[PDB]
Amino acid sequence: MRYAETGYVLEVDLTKGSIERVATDPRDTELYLGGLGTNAKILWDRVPPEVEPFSPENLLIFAAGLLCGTPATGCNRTIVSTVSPQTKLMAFSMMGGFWAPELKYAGYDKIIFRGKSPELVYLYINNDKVEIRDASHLKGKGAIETAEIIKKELNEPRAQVAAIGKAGENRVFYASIEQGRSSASRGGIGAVMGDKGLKAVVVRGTKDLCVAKPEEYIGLCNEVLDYIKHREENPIPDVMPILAGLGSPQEMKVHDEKWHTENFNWGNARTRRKDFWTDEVSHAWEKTMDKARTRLISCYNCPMKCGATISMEGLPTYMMKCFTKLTYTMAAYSDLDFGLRIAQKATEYGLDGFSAPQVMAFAFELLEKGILKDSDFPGLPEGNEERFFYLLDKIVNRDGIGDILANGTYWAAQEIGNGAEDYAHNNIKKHEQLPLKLSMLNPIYYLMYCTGEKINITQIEGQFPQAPYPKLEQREAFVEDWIQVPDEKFKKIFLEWEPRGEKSMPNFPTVDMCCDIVDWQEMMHYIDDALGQCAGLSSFPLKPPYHIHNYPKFIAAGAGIEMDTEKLKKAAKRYRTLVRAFNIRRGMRRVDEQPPANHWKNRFPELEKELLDSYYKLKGWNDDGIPTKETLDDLGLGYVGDEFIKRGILSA
Amino acid sequence: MRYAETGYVLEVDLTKGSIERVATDPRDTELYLGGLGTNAKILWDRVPPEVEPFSPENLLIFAAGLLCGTPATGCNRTIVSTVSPQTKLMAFSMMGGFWAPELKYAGYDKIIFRGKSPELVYLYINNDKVEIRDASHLKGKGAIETAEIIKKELNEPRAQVAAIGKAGENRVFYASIEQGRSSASRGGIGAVMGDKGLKAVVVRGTKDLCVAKPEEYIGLCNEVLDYIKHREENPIPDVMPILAGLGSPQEMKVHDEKWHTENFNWGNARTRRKDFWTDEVSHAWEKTMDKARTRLISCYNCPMKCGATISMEGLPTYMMKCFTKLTYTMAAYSDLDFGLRIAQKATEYGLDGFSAPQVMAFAFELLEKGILKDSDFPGLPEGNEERFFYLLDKIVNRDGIGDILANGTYWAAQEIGNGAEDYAHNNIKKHEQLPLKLSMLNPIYYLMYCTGEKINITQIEGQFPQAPYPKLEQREAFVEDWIQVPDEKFKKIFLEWEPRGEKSMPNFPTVDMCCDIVDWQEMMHYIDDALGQCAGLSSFPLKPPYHIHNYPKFIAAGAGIEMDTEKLKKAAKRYRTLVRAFNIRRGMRRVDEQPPANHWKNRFPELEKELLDSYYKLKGWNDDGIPTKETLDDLGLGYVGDEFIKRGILSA
Amino acid sequence: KKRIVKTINIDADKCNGCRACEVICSAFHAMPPYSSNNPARSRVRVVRDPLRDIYVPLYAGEYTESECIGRDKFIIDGKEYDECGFCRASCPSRDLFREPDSGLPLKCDLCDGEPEPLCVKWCLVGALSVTEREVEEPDKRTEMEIGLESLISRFGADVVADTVEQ
Amino acid sequence: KRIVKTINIDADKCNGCRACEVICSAFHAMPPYSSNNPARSRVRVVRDPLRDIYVPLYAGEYTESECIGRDKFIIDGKEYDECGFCRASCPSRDLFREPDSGLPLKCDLCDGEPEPLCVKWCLVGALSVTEREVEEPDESVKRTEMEIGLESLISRFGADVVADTVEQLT
Ligand SMILES: Nc1nc2c(c(=O)[nH]1)N[C@H]1C(S)=C(SSC3=C(S)[C@@H](COP(=O)(O)O)O[C@H]4Nc5nc(N)[nH]c(=O)c5N[C@@H]34)[C@@H](COP(=O)(O)O)O[C@H]1N2
Ligand SMILES: Nc1nc2c(c(=O)[nH]1)N[C@H]1C(S)=C(S)[C@@H](COP(=O)(O)O)O[C@H]1N2
Ligand SMILES: Nc1nc2c(c(=O)[nH]1)N[C@H]1C(S)=C(S)[C@@H](COP(=O)(O)O)O[C@H]1N2
Ligand code: SF4
Ligand code: SF4
Ligand code: SF4
Ligand code: SF4
Ligand code: SF4
Ligand code: SF4
Ligand code: SF4
Ligand code: SF4
Ligand SMILES: [Mg+2]
Ligand SMILES: [Mg+2]
Ligand SMILES: [W+6]
Ligand SMILES: [W+6]
Ligand SMILES: [Zn+2]
Ligand SMILES: [Zn+2]
Repeated sequence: MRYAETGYVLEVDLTKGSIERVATDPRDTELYLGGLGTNAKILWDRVPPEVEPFSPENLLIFAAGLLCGTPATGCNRTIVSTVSPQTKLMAFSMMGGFWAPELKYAGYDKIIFRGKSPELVYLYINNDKVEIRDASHLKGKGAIETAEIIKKELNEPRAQVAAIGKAGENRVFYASIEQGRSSASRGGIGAVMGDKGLKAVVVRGTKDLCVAKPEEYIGLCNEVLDYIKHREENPIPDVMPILAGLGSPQEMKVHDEKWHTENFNWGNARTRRKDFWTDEVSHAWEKTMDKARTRLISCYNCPMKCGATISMEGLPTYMMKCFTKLTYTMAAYSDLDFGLRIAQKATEYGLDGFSAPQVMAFAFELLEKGILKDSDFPGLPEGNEERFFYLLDKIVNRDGIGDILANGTYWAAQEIGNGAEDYAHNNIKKHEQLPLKLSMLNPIYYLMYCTGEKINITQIEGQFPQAPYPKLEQREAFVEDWIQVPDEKFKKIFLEWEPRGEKSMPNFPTVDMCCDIVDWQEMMHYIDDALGQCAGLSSFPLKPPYHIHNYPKFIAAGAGIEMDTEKLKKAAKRYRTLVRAFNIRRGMRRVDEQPPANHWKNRFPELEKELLDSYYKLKGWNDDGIPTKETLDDLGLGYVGDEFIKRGILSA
Repeated sequence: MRYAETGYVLEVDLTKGSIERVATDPRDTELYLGGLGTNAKILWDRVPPEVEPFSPENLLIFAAGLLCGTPATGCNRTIVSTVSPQTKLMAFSMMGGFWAPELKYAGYDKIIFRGKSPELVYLYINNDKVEIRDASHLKGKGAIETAEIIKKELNEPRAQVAAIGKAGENRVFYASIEQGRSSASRGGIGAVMGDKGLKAVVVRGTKDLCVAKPEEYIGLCNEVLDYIKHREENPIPDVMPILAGLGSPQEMKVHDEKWHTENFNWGNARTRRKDFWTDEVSHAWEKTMDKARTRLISCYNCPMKCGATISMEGLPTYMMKCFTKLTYTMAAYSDLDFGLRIAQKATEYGLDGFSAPQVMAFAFELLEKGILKDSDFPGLPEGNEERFFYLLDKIVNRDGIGDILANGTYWAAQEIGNGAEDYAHNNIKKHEQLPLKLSMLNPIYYLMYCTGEKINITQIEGQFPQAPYPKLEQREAFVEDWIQVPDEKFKKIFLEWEPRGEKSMPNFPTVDMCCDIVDWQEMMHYIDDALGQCAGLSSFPLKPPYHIHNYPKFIAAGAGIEMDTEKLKKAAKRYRTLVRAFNIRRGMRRVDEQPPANHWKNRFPELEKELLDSYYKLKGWNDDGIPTKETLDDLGLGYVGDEFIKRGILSA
Repeated sequence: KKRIVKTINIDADKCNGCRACEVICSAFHAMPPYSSNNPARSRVRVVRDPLRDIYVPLYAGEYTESECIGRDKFIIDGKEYDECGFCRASCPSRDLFREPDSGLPLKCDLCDGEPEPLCVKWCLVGALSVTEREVEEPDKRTEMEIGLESLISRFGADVVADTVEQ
Repeated sequence: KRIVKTINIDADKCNGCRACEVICSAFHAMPPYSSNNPARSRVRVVRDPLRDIYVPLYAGEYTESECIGRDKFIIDGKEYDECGFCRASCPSRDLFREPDSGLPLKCDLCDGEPEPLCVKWCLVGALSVTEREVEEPDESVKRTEMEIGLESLISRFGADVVADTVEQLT
């Protein structure tokens, strides 16, 4: 008997219209857990480097985490994997809400899509019943609009729907996949979906989902719920509110936007406004938000209610969470009202809220400098806010200049020329970064920007404090009950760490300390993305209810396989280097692992070199960022090593 | 078998605590129909002229109309009868809502209270189960507040409650009786109720109520509902909105308050503000009303929804209808916001909204002139609005000057002296009138003010148009389908009637025409108050669905007694003169039948004399306003005539 | 293959609480027709609290022989409704939809045989209407066996057996 | 003087997470917690985020027949579903019926347990249960869950067909 996982996947060939259920190999679960882990295995030996993102041989995988569909609080994430049309590397993207559990209740762990459909279609899953439906009447509809129409047609009010908007249909490189209050946002997975002629994936499930050790599993859940209560009564002392509690960044709730609006960079990740947050601005935004926020709502089986339904006057309701609230506003140097209105359009279109506003702010910088002319923008309105609405429509339609801008800042600059490449100053591996330009080099964040396979900084940080406490008493109090740490040495590091003086950044924590910290933080994320656990209750916040010590208990009692702290650490390492191996085979080298040139104002070449050098060694990779034969064999990735030698990626 | 009526009454002696059900005499139903009619019979031969209002021998009667509890649309009025503490004459008071039908479903036509309870009590009726309950815990509670508390104690959510507030308990001469959206308001019936120690009357009914001719009765009801529809699609042409439709004066709905605020007299029925209704005022009141009006709601079995629930910020919800909306505002020279706020207090206290604001405005005129000093108002606030709240509390507590003012303008002036009598300029028979002071003498309204036993002008007018049409075409169109008229001569009168010229007031309509018009209007009201029919669908609006031609059909099919147009006209006359007879025996003469001196600016003594002279003759009374022996014998009121001769009221 | 269902659409926001529906339904459902009326015999009953802004026409539903182990009490959009506020049941816990004298259940039959629902006909503000649609008629004996095995796992193979003998 | 229990549902506080559906169905698995399935939960949330509707609904009493007419409410600007407030275990829909058999579900306030689990797991505190005493006699025909279940099957498939199947299973 299989437990926690269903043991089955759906293989769908959109070219032939064939649908097949296939049993999975339980050994793969022991090696790569599930979710992102088992996705990586599938992509590795079925998507060779000669495969292009927009070719039929590219795969689009929808995966439910191993423990999705179990009573585990907040365990509900879908993991979408493919090859990115923007970065040309692997792209995994996480989506919360209610979709992944429904898939489990339907009886499947994954859906793997290959080939292309000549006509716009959608997939309809209802337990054992699976079929491909025509979706031509849905052409151009928004992603939310599409879900409602479909559920009426099928007469399935409790069906879960993941859809693309027009942007996906037109293969915009930063097109997303939307589901109610959830989004697979980054990497262009929406573009691959549209390229395959897939408008939506509809699922209804009503089967039972079993766990191996019933009494022990529910006990661990109660333990988590109790910790969540305690944590909400005891937030992290002396720290700004948005860092003090559990969940995704609680941007939809209260807090004064002083740090955010005065540290983030406005426009094309350009301007820093030191004294922006005035009393007039604070009340104006507070008033806009009180009027627009309808309700704080949760993902499946979670009490944290990070998301919020947003209702602007004369517009359809949509759902927003986290930093999407700020990005459109800041990119356009405008107010919160404008941001909430344009993000509504962008959500229905299905656009990544990180890349899209930077692309538009990028375009207007070129128009300002003269690299782009007014000839390129026919019918350009005069008002600033109106211009963003104008450009947004050009992009999702790939109309004129929109066709170039739809490729993202990197490829757009490369096509535009005339020194437009200088203005694409916020990319790593051709992927737009969070609009943050700090002053002093952060050794911990330097490593994360460089090596993170998600290529997004907010999805690799978490477990270690971003900043040190001034007083020692504050540090002593914090580490006292810091049970989540793998080793007692992490406490001692944070005790020594100081904001100013000899024990401050970039020289402290030491190179070796920084390598251990980044390794821990990254590990927790990869475990979450395999198990389907929301990072809001695990890898992202300080002192989470899920950690390296109780996680193996969940896996063992849930899935019914042997698991301990050490075996879990190794498992996490196994598919994390497998993902690394996939990107290596697609041409990634040490050269691509650099942050933007202007990312810090204080750089230290010799220190940065030693950081990356030491990190590679800790990871078990060589000096070019490639996993060595030795460490591959040790992880059970011998077949990886052989192919590297055969491809001349490693010397025999 | 009895039909439409239940045939039983409850006799309650509050001094002894005795409760008795008594069968009624079917002959009384044939002579006086029911409601007010049969009340008059009871008061006549059980309350001799030597009985004082606050003596145990005074009766407080609660009556349901003859056709209450039948499917007849809008037939739901309670008629409360007693001897007024203010006027010392008979006082009948009407109350809509849901209370009268419940009494019928409980199995009773009337409740007659005699004696006084030494302790505060309330009466609880539940079908055949009747009992007197202690109400000491309810002392001082508002009339609405009281109902809710009681219904929780008894666990009867569907019980109907009629209660007094603190004002009733303190025997304020204009204290009312309240029930949800309904009020027995005028005459001081609330004072008698409190004087008897009766805090509330609670009733629950679940018995069947029968009609004599089923198929024919429901046919008449359908006929009424069809006419109501037609009427709402065809309002009275070219007439201001509040006169164009069915129902009580639709003050809670739309309409511009231009006529009302510029014709009514502000303050102590004093000031006329010719150009008050400006654009600024219109929007200010519209805004206040849109915010405060929660819902338009109906009395039992009626679609007209005249009432409205009112919710001011920080105040309990209450229900308002008709002119109460204007009286507090106008008396205090304030805005609609203030009016709605103070009327909330006044409804819970249980005060008549006609008298109370005039009494307060009266008091402040005396303070202005110097007749009253500041010594009389200890702790008098400086703000105008605050002063009214201050005085209101003094009155309902009978505290200091409040004890005098609680007696009404007439008795208060008489006690104050120093020429305060000059400022009680709006009384008829010691009863405050509607605050309206017109310019030219209206012969039709002159008669009504003088002789109406309700002593309230808005409860005797209705069936004949208040004003003539300018163009003849408008009159020809109106009379075309005026089926409600008893005679075709009423059409011909309205055709001749003109706003200016030889055929205008006061000389036209002629004395004889005015007598026939007032007689018709008054008759329809007395029929309504016997049958329990709301005047909103009968005597009050132009072209009502109930009229002199179909009413006998209802009575015959409902009650199962012989009835035609002529016998109905005579029945109405019979107890209307009986009520007249009661007031005669209590000392009323022709001298008391005069309007206020300043009621019109253009008076005509010789014309007014001939009017009253001709009206008395038409009524069958002598020149002193007393029903003659001959007309009494003809009406079957021979026992009345004999007593008049024996008492020396008539010559043998 | 296809059967019709009829939906009563209640616009509680339009209701004025006049309780006329209650009047006409009792009057019609009376014997002989219209010979009397009695809101307690009405198959439509208005939940009416004017102070709470609550006006909710309730129709007579099915007959139940026992109360619920737990009664339910909603708070919706600020309004605090009554315990069992929206239940249509002829249930032993209350008198709604039960004869005021005997206590027999009452059911709405949509005035079977009349050209129009009388509750609807007398609601002149139009808060009540009836609409129809064709659905898929019920279609299945493996369902029976699955349920009997469920009962066996919960209460015992020998308990279900000696209960069937009844 | 008996005891009646009320379930207090503050649907203004509901966030639509369906934790209540998870824990109820988990606990009622055989053996307890051996699986979960929102479709067999005895509490079922009506949820439509676009229309801001979040109503938790508790299974009630079994009815073998449908009503002659079904009801649909517009209240305070919201258009709720046909039978959208009905607690009945009814042959007209799948709510409060086992998805594989059709057997009646019924809430018993987690009888025998310390506290109702839905209430325990609703961390935002939208749900609660309180009790009070009443003078009114309890006139319920108290029928066992096995007996309601068996009779619902006998009503659907016939006494003889059910009796025979039971023989070939025991
Ligand atoms: N196991 C796990 N769980 C979670 C996360 C993880 O990394 N690993 N991430 C968190 C965070 S921090 C959020 S909030 S919003 C947001 C993000 S995140 C990125 C998108 O990255 P992606 O990998 O695709 O999830 O950028 C923004 N772009 C965006 N675009 C659209 N069209 N709509 C949006 O809402 C955003 N939001 C931004 C949540 C997000 O949950 P979703 O249900 O929306 O996927 O996931 C946490 N859990
Ligand atoms: N039978 C009868 N109905 C009547 C009246 C009346 O005097 N007699 N007064 C009318 C007026 S002017 C008003 S404002 C309402 C007041 O209703 P209420 O007594 O329930 O407050 O009743 C209306 N219906
Ligand atoms: N407290 C209070 N007083 C009130 C009213 C009211 O609704 N509440 N209605 C006014 C109007 S518009 C009329 S016609 C009469 C009705 O008088 P009645 O209830 O004594 O028959 O009372 C007046 N005084
Ligand atoms: S903590 Fe927030 S983001 Fe995470 S699953 Fe719960 S509601 Fe979703
Ligand atoms: S017409 Fe108006 S006052 Fe008269 S019964 Fe109907 S709603 Fe009530
Ligand atoms: S007749 Fe209409 S408005 Fe009146 S209570 Fe019934 S449904 Fe509501
Ligand atoms: S009235 Fe309805 S909800 Fe209330 S206990 Fe009875 S059947 Fe259950
Ligand atoms: S539809 Fe017919 S049976 Fe049902 S409540 Fe209305 S009048 Fe009565
Ligand atoms: S646990 Fe509470 S908040 Fe979540 S759906 Fe259930 S009732 Fe609502
Ligand atoms: S689900 Fe309930 S309300 Fe609807 S038909 Fe069945 S018993 Fe009636
Ligand atoms: S009280 Fe128990 S049986 Fe009832 S719905 Fe809640 S968890 Fe289920
Ligand atoms: Mg996401
Ligand atoms: Mg009145
Ligand atoms: W985020
Ligand atoms: W009035
Ligand atoms: Zn912020
Ligand atoms: Zn007006």
